[PDB]
Amino acid sequence: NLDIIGKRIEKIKQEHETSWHYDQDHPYKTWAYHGSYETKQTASSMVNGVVRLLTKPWDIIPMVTQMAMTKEKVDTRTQEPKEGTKKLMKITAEWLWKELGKKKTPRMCTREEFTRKVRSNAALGAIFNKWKSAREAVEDSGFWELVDKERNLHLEGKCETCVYNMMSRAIWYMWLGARFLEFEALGFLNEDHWFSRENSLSGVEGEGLHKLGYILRDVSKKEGGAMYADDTAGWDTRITLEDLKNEEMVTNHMEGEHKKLAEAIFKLTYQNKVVRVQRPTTVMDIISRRDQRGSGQVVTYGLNTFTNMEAQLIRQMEGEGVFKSIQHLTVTEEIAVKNWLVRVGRERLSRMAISGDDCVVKPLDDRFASALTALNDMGKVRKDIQQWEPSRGWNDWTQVPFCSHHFHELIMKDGRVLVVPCRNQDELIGRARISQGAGWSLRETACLGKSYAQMWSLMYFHRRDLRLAANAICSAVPSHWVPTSRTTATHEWMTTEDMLTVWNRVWIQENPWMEDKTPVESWEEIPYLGKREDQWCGSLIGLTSRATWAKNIQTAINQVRSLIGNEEYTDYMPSMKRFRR
Ligand SMILES: CC(=O)NCC1(O)CCCC1
Ligand SMILES: [Zn+2]
Ligand SMILES: [Zn+2]
Repeated sequence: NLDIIGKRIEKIKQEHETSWHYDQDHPYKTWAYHGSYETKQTASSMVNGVVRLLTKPWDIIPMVTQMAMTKEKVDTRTQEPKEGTKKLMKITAEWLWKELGKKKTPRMCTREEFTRKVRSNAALGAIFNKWKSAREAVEDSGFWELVDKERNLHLEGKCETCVYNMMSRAIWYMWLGARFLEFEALGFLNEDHWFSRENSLSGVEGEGLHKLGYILRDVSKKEGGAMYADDTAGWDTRITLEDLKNEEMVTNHMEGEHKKLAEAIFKLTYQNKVVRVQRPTTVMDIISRRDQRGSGQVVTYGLNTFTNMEAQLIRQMEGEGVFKSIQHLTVTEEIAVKNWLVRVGRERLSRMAISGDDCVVKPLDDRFASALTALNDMGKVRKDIQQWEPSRGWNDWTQVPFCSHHFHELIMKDGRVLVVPCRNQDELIGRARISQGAGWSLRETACLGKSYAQMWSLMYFHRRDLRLAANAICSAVPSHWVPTSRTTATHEWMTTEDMLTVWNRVWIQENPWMEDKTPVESWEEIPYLGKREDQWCGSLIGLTSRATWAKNIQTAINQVRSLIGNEEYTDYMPSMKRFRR
C-alpha cells in the first residue's frame, strides 16, 4: 500500500501545492481516494469524405450512419478466489511460463527499437507536457535523463513518475518515458512473438485475419464436443491481484538488470496503480488500487492472452473431472492436475484459439459447458448468461465468432479452398467512413481510404459491394499515393504494389493450407460468396439504390478525382467482369 505509492502522490501534491484539497463528495468506494487539484479540458470521430462519397447507398443505412456519431464497472471489486482455485491458477501459470519459455529467451527491448516504433507511427498511447508529439521527445538526450532517472529509481525499488491518466473500455495513458520502461521490460512478449501459434499452441499473435479461419478449421478437425466461445463481462475489470502475481512469474525466467526492471513494473505499476482522473464536478482526482488491468495496449494483449489460456485450461480440467472441489485442493488432486498438464496440456492448448480476452475452445466433450465453478471463482464471469446456466456451444466452425469475425469455406473455380474472414458489411463500411483525428489534409484522408480499400481487396474480396467499392476508391486516389494508418494484425495491404500480386503472395504463395501454388492471373479467377450468403452478411446486392450506384460508379469516381485535382489516376473497374466493357 501507501509506502510504494506515497512518493508518486507527494510529487503530484507539490506540482499543484497551490490547489490540494481532500474533498468529501468523492464517488470512489473501490478506488482509494487521496485528493484533487484543478484542470479544464475534454476526442470525437470525424468522417472520411473520400470513402463516404464512394459509398452513397450506405448514407441511409442507420447501422452505418450511427457509428459516426458520439466507468460503473471499473468501480467493481472481484472477491479473492477460494484456496483450491489460487492453487490451480498458481500451478497452471508455473507450467505455462515454462512451456512458453522452452524456445524463447526473455530479453530487454532497446531505446533504438522504441525510437523506430514511434517514428513509423505505431500507437503506444502516451500524453503530449515538456515536448509536442511522440516523435519530439525521442530525438533529445534530456528526455532519456528523465527516463535514466526513473530507471535507477526502479532498480532502487521506488517509483516517481509512473502515473496512469484515465480518459466496455476507458484507456489508461502514461507519459512516454513510463511507456518506454514498460516496453524495455515486457516488450519481448510481443516483439519476439511469445503468443505465436508455433510457440504457445493456443495463441494467434501475428497470424493475420487471413489465417484465423484456417486455424479454427484445424481445431474443428480434432475429435471432441461443440466449439465454445464465451465472452467474459468487462475482462480488464476482472483481473485479480492473484492474476497479476501469476503473470509476474515470467520474471522467474529472467536475470540481471532485466529481472529487477520487470519485477519493478509488476510490483510498482501493475500491483500498485496510481491514476489521475478528470471529474467534471473539472478537477483531477488521485486514486489508487491494487488490482484490475492497467498496462499498455500491447503488453495487456500478451498478459490477457496468458491469463485467458490459463483459465480455459483450468475450465477444461474441471470439465474432464481432474479436480472435484475448488474450496481447497487435495494433495492427490495436485498430482492429478500436475500429471494432466504434463501428459495432455500441450494437446489441450492446441484445442483453443486465444486472442487476449477472446477465445474459442473445442473441449474433449460437452461436460465443459457446465464446468463453471473455477471460471466464476477466478472472476472471469461470462457475458449475457446467468452465472450458473450452461454455456451453449456451436456445431460448425463457420458459425463460431472470433476477433469480431466469422469464417466462410469458399471453393475456387479451380477446386482449391480459401477460408475467408467476414462480418456484417454495415460494420466494415461504417469503420472505413471514420478518420480518428484533427487536421487531416484531403491527401491524408484520401490515403487512409486507400488503406481500407486495399484491406477490403485482400480480406473481404468475396463480398461484391466491398470489391466494387475498393476498385472505386483505388481508381479515385492517385495510383502512386501511399496508404496511411494512425494506430497500425499482419497489414500486407500497407504497400503501393499491385494488389493481385499481394493476393497471390498471401492466399497462394505464403498460405500453408494450399498445396498447389499456381498463381491466379486476374481478379475474375477469385470467387465470391453465394449471392444469398452475401445478402445474409449485409450486402445491398438486389436493391435499387445499389444497382444505380454500381451502374453509375465512374461518375462518383470522377467527383472525387475533381475535388483532389489533376494527378495521375488508374481505372481499376475493368478488373471486374461487368465493367470490363
Ligand atoms: C452464443 C452461444 O452459442 N453461446 C454463448 C453463451 O454460452 C450462451 C449465452 C451467452 C454465453
Ligand atoms: Zn516509475
Ligand atoms: Zn459472412
